Amino acid sequence: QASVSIDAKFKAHGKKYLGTIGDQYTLTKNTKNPAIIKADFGQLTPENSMKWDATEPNRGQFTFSGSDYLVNFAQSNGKLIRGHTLVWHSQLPGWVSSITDKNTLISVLKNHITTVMTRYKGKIYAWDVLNEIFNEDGSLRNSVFYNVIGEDYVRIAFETARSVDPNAKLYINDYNLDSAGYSKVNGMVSHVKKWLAAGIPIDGIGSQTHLGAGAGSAVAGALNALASAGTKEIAITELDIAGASSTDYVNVVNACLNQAKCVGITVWGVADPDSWRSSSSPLLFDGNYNPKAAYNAIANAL
Ligand SMILES: O[C@@H]1[C@@H](O)[C@H](O[C@@H]2CO[C@@H](O[C@@H]3CO[C@@H](O)[C@H](O)[C@H]3O)[C@H](O)[C@H]2O)OC[C@H]1O
Ligand SMILES: O[C@@H]1[C@@H](O)[C@@H](O)OC[C@H]1O
Repeated sequence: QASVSIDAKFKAHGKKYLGTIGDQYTLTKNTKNPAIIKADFGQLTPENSMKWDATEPNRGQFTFSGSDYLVNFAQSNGKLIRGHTLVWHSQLPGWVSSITDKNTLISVLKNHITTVMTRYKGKIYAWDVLNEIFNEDGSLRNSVFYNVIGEDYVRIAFETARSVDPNAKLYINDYNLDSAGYSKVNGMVSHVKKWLAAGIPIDGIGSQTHLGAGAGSAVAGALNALASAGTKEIAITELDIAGASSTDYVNVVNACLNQAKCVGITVWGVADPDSWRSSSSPLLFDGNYNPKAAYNAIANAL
């Protein structure tokens, strides 16, 4: 744990949280990881326990041991929770992707959203209702949901989520929304404008922000462009930067800090060894679970 909590410092500026991710293994692999999370971050996103493959491995049969643990840990430690993720084409059981009947798929989709959301009803700050539904060019990704149900799945997902748990912020999450002008950013903005105008309950847009070195500076304008979609809020949801330079990190923190709609930042991991992009040492704590320069830089920028 670092003495100065960047979550405390971020919140000091009116932001909701500066969090990270977790699950059983990392929360218990050593003493430092859970200690870091408790002392320096104020929110948690399950790294894998709430995905479709881990919650409903078989049709109508749910497995919540993993998710229960992550939720219980966060609730027990005053950490906000972002559920992740209800509808995605990746980490999706073959039983789902094989459905060819529209109504059957809609029934399955609704039951999955309803069961998963109902279980943690009132404990989730935000839910990534839909994840990565766009092609890089801004067009809708032809996933089973899109192919079988069509664009109406977007409405179905959000409306269902909205009624099941009216207390959670409903988000659409995606990566590569890292620079204003980018095709995917334009596709996200235009589609959401249309969906909001249609009455689809989309409270926020989540920008993953999985960056390469030097891409930090463009994030500010990206956030500015996303803000034009007209959602209640937006957030940096899965932050990591190859090289983990202080400049890149401070640029990203400032990008959110200086944008009114950005409610928070979630770094995709605590320490490098546990990073899904570990070879690039993209996180704020090193292999010894000690703060890196970027962590301190961030604290000093706030
Ligand atoms: O079951 C195993 C998985 O748990 C593990 O891979 C995870 C894949 O997702 C990673 O998180 C995603 C990062 O990419 C973004 O596009 C998504 O929004 C995130 O959900 C997570 O970090 C990995 O651990 O290994 C593969 C399976 O065997
Ligand atoms: O933002 C991540 C990035 O690495 C993308 O290219 O591949 C998976 C994403 O989640």
